[PDB]
Amino acid sequence: DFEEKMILIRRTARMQAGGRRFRFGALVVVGDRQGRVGLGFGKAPEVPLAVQKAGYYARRNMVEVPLQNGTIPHEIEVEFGASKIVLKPAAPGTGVIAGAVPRAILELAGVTDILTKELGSRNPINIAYATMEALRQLRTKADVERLRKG
RNA sequence: UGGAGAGUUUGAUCCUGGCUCAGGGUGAACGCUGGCGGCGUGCCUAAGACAUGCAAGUCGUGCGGGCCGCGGGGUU
Ligand SMILES: [K+]
Ligand SMILES: [K+]
Ligand SMILES: [Mg+2]
Ligand SMILES: [Mg+2]
Ligand SMILES: [Mg+2]
Ligand SMILES: [Mg+2]
Ligand SMILES: [Mg+2]
Ligand SMILES: [Mg+2]
Ligand SMILES: [Mg+2]
Ligand SMILES: [Mg+2]
Ligand SMILES: [Mg+2]
Ligand SMILES: [Mg+2]
Ligand SMILES: [Mg+2]
Ligand SMILES: [Mg+2]
Ligand SMILES: [Mg+2]
Ligand SMILES: [Mg+2]
Ligand SMILES: [Mg+2]
Ligand SMILES: [Mg+2]
Ligand SMILES: [Mg+2]
Ligand SMILES: [Mg+2]
Ligand SMILES: [Mg+2]
Ligand SMILES: [Mg+2]
Repeated sequence: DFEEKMILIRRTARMQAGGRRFRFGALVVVGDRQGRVGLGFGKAPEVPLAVQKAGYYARRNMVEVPLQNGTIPHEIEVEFGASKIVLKPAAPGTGVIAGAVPRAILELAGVTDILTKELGSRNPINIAYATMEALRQLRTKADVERLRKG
């Protein structure tokens, strides 16, 4: 019912009297490939707990994507921190052309053909957040004419 | 009908930032190896120096001759 894929898993370290102590963080995307996505970043002393916590947080933070024949309705451009994401719709038969993070996020959203570009900072966390905000700032023609009813 | 990034400054982080890699290309060369054919291509350097052969001539339907040879005439 819900597909789950991890973006990256890292081990951070805090200093304490005696040495360094490690804590694992993990990004996880969840999607039904029908138009709903979810991104989560979980931290835990061990890797499996971090993955499970990231899955929970991802399922808690969902985004409804307005797919239009497997692609996006309009080109977007989002700056999250120093990381820029550029999305652009593509005709079918093109495929998803993106970095690892945006490819995973868009594939779990149900996108089949899209053109992307990462600019500025290539940080996977910030790129993921920028892609999520990009999918969140998507508007359909129905939404546009709904905002201009008056 | 068109756009993917990654490694690397830190104990860990974010940023700035350079370096490097994955791609495509060549009138290429070098190493190891090397079976066939078709089509292309082959002094990028000394516009340095060149043996040798060929590469620009052709018209007797423009004209008069030389040399070699033959035939027929004027003459017993
Ligand atoms: K901003
Ligand atoms: K690192
Ligand atoms: Mg929406
Ligand atoms: Mg900025
Ligand atoms: Mg940069
Ligand atoms: Mg177009
Ligand atoms: Mg068109
Ligand atoms: Mg860099
Ligand atoms: Mg320093
Ligand atoms: Mg170090
Ligand atoms: Mg420090
Ligand atoms: Mg190359
Ligand atoms: Mg190459
Ligand atoms: Mg040989
Ligand atoms: Mg050879
Ligand atoms: Mg040949
Ligand atoms: Mg030849
Ligand atoms: Mg030359
Ligand atoms: Mg050249
Ligand atoms: Mg004439
Ligand atoms: Mg003569
Ligand atoms: Mg005679």
